[PDB]
Amino acid sequence: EQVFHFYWLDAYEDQYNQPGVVFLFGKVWIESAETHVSCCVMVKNIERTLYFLPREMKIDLNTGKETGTPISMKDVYEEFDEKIATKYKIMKFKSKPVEKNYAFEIPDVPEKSEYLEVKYSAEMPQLPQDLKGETFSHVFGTNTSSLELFLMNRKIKGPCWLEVKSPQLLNQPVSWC
Amino acid sequence: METFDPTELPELLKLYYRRLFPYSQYYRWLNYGGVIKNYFQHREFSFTLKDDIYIRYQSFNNQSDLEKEMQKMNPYKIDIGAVYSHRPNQHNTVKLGAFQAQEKELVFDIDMTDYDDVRRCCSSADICPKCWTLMTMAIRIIDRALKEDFGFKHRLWVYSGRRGVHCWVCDESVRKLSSAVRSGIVEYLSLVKGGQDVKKKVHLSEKIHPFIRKSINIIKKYFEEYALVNQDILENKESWDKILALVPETIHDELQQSFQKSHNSLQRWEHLKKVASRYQNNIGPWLEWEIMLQYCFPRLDINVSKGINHLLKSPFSVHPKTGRISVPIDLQKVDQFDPFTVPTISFICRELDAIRTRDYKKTSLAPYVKVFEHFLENLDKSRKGELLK
Amino acid sequence: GLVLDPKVGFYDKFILLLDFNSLYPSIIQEFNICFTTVQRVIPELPDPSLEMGILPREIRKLVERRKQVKQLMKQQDLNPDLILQYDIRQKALKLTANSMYGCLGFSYSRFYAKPLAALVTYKGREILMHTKEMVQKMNLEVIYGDTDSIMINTNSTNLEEVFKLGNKVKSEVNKLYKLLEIDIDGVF
Amino acid sequence: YPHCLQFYLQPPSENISLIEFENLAIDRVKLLKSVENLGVSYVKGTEQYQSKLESELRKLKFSYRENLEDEYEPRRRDHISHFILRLAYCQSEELRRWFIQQEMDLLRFRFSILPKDKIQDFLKDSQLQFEAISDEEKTLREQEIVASSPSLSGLKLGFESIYKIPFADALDLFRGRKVYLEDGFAYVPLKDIVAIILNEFRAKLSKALALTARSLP
Ligand SMILES: [Zn+2]
Repeated sequence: EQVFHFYWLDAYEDQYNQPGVVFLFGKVWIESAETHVSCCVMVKNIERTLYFLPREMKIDLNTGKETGTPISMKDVYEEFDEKIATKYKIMKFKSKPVEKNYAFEIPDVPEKSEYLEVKYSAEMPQLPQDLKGETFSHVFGTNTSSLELFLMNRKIKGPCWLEVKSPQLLNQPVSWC
Repeated sequence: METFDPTELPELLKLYYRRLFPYSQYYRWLNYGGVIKNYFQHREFSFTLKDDIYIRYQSFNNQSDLEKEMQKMNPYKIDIGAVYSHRPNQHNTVKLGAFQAQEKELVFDIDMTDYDDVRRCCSSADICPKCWTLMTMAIRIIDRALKEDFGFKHRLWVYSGRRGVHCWVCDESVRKLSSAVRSGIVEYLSLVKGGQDVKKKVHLSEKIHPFIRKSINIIKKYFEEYALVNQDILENKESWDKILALVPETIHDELQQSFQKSHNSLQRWEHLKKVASRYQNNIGPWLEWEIMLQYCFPRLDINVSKGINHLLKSPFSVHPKTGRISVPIDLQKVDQFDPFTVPTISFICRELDAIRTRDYKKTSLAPYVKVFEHFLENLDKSRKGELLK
Repeated sequence: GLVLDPKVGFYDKFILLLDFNSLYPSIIQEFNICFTTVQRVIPELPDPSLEMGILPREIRKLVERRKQVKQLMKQQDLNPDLILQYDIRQKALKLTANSMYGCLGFSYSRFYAKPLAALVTYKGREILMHTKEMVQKMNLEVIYGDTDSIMINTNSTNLEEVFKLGNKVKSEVNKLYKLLEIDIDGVF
Repeated sequence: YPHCLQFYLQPPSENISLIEFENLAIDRVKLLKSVENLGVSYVKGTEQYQSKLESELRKLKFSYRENLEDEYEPRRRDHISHFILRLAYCQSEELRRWFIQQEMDLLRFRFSILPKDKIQDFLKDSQLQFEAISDEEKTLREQEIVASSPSLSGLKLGFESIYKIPFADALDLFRGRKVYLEDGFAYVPLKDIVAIILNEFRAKLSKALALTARSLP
C-alpha cells in the first residue's frame, strides 16, 4: 500500500552497543520541494548464521578415539539442542541441513558437504571460534558482522536505488537527517 | 515351443539375483585376497537400470552391501571399472584433480563386427557354427602370446553373449601398467592395419617375426576346413574379384586362365599356390600368406585396452536381448565351444519350480561356474608361493 | 619478483619502453590458477583439460567488459558527455583487474594463500626471462625490465620504424601466449 | 678402462675452499663447451673425435691416475663439477636444453670406452636390473633373435653380447616388433641398450634440473 525509494551512499553498524541493527544513509526525492534531501533508514533483526560440520565417526574427546557410532544430521541436531544451546544461553533458533562447498586454507574439510545451518538473534551471546564437540568437527560464521551479512544476502552492489516496503516511523529522532 | 519373451525379464531377474548369482566368488575375485587396504572399497561399478538409466560412480564397502544393493536395484547391465584413490561414490568430496584411476585389469575384446569383409554365410545380425571358428581361432592366437611372449599367467576368457569374447588379464604386475605400455602391447598384437576402406591391409617383409610365424602356424590347422569348403571364396566371379584386387596386376590374366580350367575350390587354391610360388621364384612379399592372414587374423581395438578407466561388461551378467549369460570359457575345450548350448535364465527356472545360500549346485549354470573358482584358486597359489617365500 | 639490473649508460637512439598490462592477472587466466583447482599442501600447475575456476572466470568478465567499452569509443559524431563516461568506465575496469593478485599475496588479506601466490610469482619470472631472450634474438637490447615494464634499445633513428619495430615485439610475445598483451607506453 | 661413468645422483656433502669451487666450475664449462665444438666440427664415430675428446679429458684432469677408492681425484672432481654446474644452468629453458644435450654426449663417449666385461658390473650398479646371457642360451635362441632383428641385411651375428631386460623397460622397441620377446623379457643388442640408457639418463637429469630451479632463491 506504501513503498518508498532511496539512494543509499553509506552504511553504519554498532555491534557492541546495538547488535543486529544497521543504518543506511542516502538521498530521497521530494515532490513538494522539487529537490532531494538527506535520509536515514534503520534495518533491524539481522540474524547470526553458523554452519556446523559433522564428523564421519563419533570421537571421544576424553581419549581421542572413535566409538564406531555413525554420525547423521539428527545427532548433531540433538547435541546442539541439549548441549551447546543451553550452555551458551540460546533460547530460540532455526536449524536446517544444507549442502555447501569449501575450497580454502583450513585443513580436513571436504570440498562439498552437508552442514547444519543455525540462525539465531544477534542479541544472544557469541560462540567461541574454536568451539568443538562430540558430533561436529568445526563451525563457520561465528564472527561475521551484520553489515556484511546484509550486503551479501540482499546482493547490494555499491550505491543504488533501494525500495523499502511497509515503512515505519521512529518515535524519537536518531539522526540529524 | 513358445517364443522367447523379453518382457518376462524383470520376473526371472529377481530370483536370479536372489538365488543364482555367485556373490562369494565375485567378492573373492575383486578383493584379491585382501592383500591391500581398500582394493575393493575403491572399485567402481556401473549399473544400467530401467529406461536406459545410466549411473556411473558406484562403490560398496563389503560383500553384504554388494548383495543388498544389487538385490534392491536389479540392474539390467553391470560394468566393472578401475580402482581409484578415493571412493567413486565419494568423489565430489575431494578437490577437482585429485580423483583419478590407478589400477585395472588388462582387457581385450574380440567381436564379429570386425569381420564384415570376411563372412559370407550370415548377415550382420546373425551368427552360425560354421563361422564361429573365427572366434576360437582368435582365442588360441592371442592366449598363446600373453602366455609365451609376455608371460601373463592368470587370464580369464568370458563370452560376450552373442558375437564375441573378452579376456581379463588379472596378474599382479599387469594391473599397474601405465597406459602407454598397454598401447604398446596392443600395437604388438595388431596385424591388420584396417583403415577407412584401404585396399591392402596386410604387408609382409622377407624376414617374418616369430610371432607372425606362430600365428601362421596356428591358422594353418583350420584354414582349409573353414575358408575353402565352408565359405567358398572362389565360387563366383565377384567372389574371386575381391581376392584378385590384392594380387599384383601382372598375375590376374594367368590366374583367370588357370582358374577357368579348374573344377573345385581346393584345386583352385592349389593352382593359386603354384602360381604364387612360380611368380615368387622369378622375383618376396610371400603372396601365399597375406590373403591367409587378412582373412583369419583377429582384429583388436586400441581404445578399449588403452584406457585405464574403461567400463566393460562384467562376467556372469545377462544379455537383455538374447538372454544368454556372459559365461567364462574353459580353456581346456576351446575348439568345441558351442554358443547355442549356453543355458539361459529361462531354461533352468521352469523345471525347478515344479519340484550361506548354495542353491546353485543343482542348476545347469553350475558346470560353467566350476571354471570360475579354478581361475580363483590359481590366484591364491601365486600369492601363497611367491609372497610368503 | 624478478628484477633485471639496468644497463647503466647514455643512449643516443630511440628507446621504446613497454608495459605489461596485467601480467599477473593474465597468468591467473592463462594457466587456470584458482582456489578450487590448484592442489596444495611450490605446487604444480593443473592439467589443461580442467574447466575454468571461480577466480579466473571473474577476470574474464573484467577484460571482456573493457573491449566493448574500447570499441564503443571508436564511433564519431557522438555526444560530448558519453565520451567522458566511457573513458571513465574504461579506466575503472582497468584499475580493478590489475590489483587482483593483491588479494593472494597480501599477508593481511582475507583470502591469503601462500602456495597460490608462490606459483603465480614463479611463472611470472619465467615469462620475463622468456621475453628477454626473444628481444635479444632479433638484434635488440633490453636495458631494463621489472615485472610491469620493459625498456628496449632499438638503435633506430627513424620514428616510423620504431613503432613498426615495437609492434613486431608485440606479435612475437603474443604468439606463444594468448591473453597477456604488451602495450606501447612512450618513446625516449 | 676405469669406472668414470656415473648417473649423477646423491649430491656431494663435502665442503671445499672458494678457489676449488671456482676452478671446478670453470674447468667443467670449458669441457662442455669443447664437446659441442668437437661434435659440430666432426662426427661422433671418427678417430679424430675420440682422440681429441680423450686428450682434452686428460688435460682438464677429469680421468687420470688412481687414488684410494673414495678420494679418487678425477672422480671427485667430475662429481663436484657436475653438481656445481647444475646451479648455473638450471635457470633458463634454453640453458637447460643446452646442458641436457651436452651432458649426454659425454656419457655416450664414456660408455663407448668401457671394456666389454665391465658393462655388466656398471649396469648392475646402475638403476636396478640389467642382465646378460651366456653363449649356450645365445646359441639356443640365435635363429629367433636373428629373425626378430630389424631389416638389417644379412645374417651377420657377431660376438657382441646380448642383454635380457624386462619388456616394459624396452617399450619403444617392442611396440614396433623389433625385438625378440620370451616370457616377459626382451633380448637386445648393445646399440639399442645404450639408446635406452641414454633415454633414462635424460629423463632423470631433466627431472633434477626442473626441480633445482624451484629452490634457487
Ligand atoms: Zn556364419
